[PDB]
Amino acid sequence: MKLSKDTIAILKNFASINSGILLSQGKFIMTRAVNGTTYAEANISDEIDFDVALYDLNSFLSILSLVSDDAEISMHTDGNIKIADTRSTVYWPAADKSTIVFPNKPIQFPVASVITEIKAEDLQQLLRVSRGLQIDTIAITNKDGKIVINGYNKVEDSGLTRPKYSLTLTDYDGSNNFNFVINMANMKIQPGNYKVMLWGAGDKVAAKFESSQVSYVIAMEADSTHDF
Amino acid sequence: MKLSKDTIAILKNFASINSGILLSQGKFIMTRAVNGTTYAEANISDEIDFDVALYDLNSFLSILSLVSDDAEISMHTDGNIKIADTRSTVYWPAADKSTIVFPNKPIQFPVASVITEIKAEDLQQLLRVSRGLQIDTIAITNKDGKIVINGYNKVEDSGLTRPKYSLTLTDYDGSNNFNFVINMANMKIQPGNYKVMLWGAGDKVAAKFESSQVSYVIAMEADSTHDF
Amino acid sequence: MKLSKDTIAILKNFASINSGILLSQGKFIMTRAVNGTTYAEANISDEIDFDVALYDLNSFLSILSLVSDDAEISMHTDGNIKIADTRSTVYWPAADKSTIVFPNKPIQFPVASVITEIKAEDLQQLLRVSRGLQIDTIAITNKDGKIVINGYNKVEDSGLTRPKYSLTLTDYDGSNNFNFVINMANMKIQPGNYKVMLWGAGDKVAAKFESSQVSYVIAMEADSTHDF
Amino acid sequence: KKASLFDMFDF
Repeated sequence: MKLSKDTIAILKNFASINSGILLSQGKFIMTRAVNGTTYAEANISDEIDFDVALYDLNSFLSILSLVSDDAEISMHTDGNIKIADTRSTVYWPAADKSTIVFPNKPIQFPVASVITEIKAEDLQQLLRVSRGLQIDTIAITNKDGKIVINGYNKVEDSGLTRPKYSLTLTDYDGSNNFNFVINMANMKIQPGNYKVMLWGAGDKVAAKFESSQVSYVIAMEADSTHDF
Repeated sequence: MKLSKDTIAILKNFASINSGILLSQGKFIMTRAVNGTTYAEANISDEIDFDVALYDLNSFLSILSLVSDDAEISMHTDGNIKIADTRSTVYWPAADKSTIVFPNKPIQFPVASVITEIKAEDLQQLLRVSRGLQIDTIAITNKDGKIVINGYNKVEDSGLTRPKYSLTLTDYDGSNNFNFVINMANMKIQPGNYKVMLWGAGDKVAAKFESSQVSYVIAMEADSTHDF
Repeated sequence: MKLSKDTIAILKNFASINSGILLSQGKFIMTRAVNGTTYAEANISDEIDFDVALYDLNSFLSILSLVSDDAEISMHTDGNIKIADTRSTVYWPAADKSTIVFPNKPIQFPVASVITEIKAEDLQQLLRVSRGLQIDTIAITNKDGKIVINGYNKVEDSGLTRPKYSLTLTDYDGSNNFNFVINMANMKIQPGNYKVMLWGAGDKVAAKFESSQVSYVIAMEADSTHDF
Repeated sequence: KKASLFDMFDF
């Protein structure tokens, strides 16, 4: 097989949610954090022609920039990975599935309770500015016919009543009410415009960010409140 | 209120002279070093429309780079600062004057003893080299009808006698003899071309660096010597 | 004396093999690592007009970047180094030979047992990779009429039996057999195309890398084997 | 075992 920059890019994001990953034959990839708060799945143009599990995904991708762009990746005679180059050969360890955490099946996000969106430029600012204002958690709530995000520093505002940052998303008229809390540490979303789908069902609250390239499913904190 | 790239730049500089600062309604900003070592002032093109004190002037300035370039800065209803645009809003703490040190009035440099100048290019090398030569104490002096600056490492050279660096300045067609010693630690001057005015009267010695943008007033060390 | 970018480059390399160095009148420079594994020498365009020893070669070269390109370097009245710039002067300490390590005479490499070559691009890939795959040792050898380089991690694979990288060089028209082991830590070669000369005589094994600019002589590990 | 040029050369 081969892996274009695009593919490599997403896997590099994936590498930040989970240091390892299991590649399965197909043109679909997925990964999930070790604590299970974040899941990501994407359809790549490149076709995977063999099943292999990688322990250090980020270090592996790096090794690729040191070789040909068309370089051929395959399963070697000894069971490891062989990266065939013009005048050279690079080998990489195929990991034993037990040393990594991966999904057995992809996630089926239930139908959206509420649907909103965030543009590549607002997400960027929200991430840059959060690190600045000591923000570690956020709340997506309805307010004045709109869906807004409030940044909070749970450290000193564990009740989340003193927002340090506020971003207005989309208009809203629905008859429901809600304050969905998301742990900022789980927001490992690569840049871009995402369709946000929030879902509540009793004590079960989950968020899904979708773009034309990737999709992330994220579990929301218990502080969450909704009348769905 | 809105602060331009140039004004923010000056304030970032003042931030190094003092972490905090008191902003006063006008187009004039000034700061003092907590320990009266260095004093700076400048006139900006942006108009400050409300008096406010900042405890961490530097962090505030970073926060501004994450927002829209026009975003308005205002006094919020709780006594704190509010930075907003059509989409998001950033809040920042307004400081209580007793938590920061600031000048109550600006310094006046009525008389001088000697007047020279240093070009932007030369100043930059003086600092870069001072950084690489561990020079902590420069000394400005007349020499063969010329004003020169000798950089010294006071620690390894108690009496400032073995210069590590040396820069030539304007011609000195004068009588008097002088060796004004400045602590490099107080030269937190931003790049640019400065007009240098050195003043001596008894044990009182002070220097004033002025550019078209800013103006600093520094206290010179007791090691200085002059016959003015 | 003057030092051009080219000369400053080769010296900066030499700085990584030995922090210090001893410049001797002429247009020839050389050095050797303190651990006595690597030897470097090169012919330069600039003529060295005075003998001096540097304790910190790398820091000196960085200070050169802070002054004019035609800056004159010379011995100062106090014995130290004087770097004459346009309007300024920089001084640098002249080291005491006893505080650095240096070669008394250059190395006379013997006629090579085997001769091959490695192109700039392959050399670069070899180095880049090695750091990624943690290749601490490489072994140059003859396989099916060709010279190839096999990279291992001696810590885990003491027998250099399991290769992580493999680069094919030139054809081998000889009829001997050899496995020359070089510790990657000693491969502090600057980029370029090099003529490779491997030599074997009993326990004595050494490699010589030679480009149109510089030449390196490296002692090879005891693991080596050859029938020369 | 220490790879060392001083085991082959005079410098």
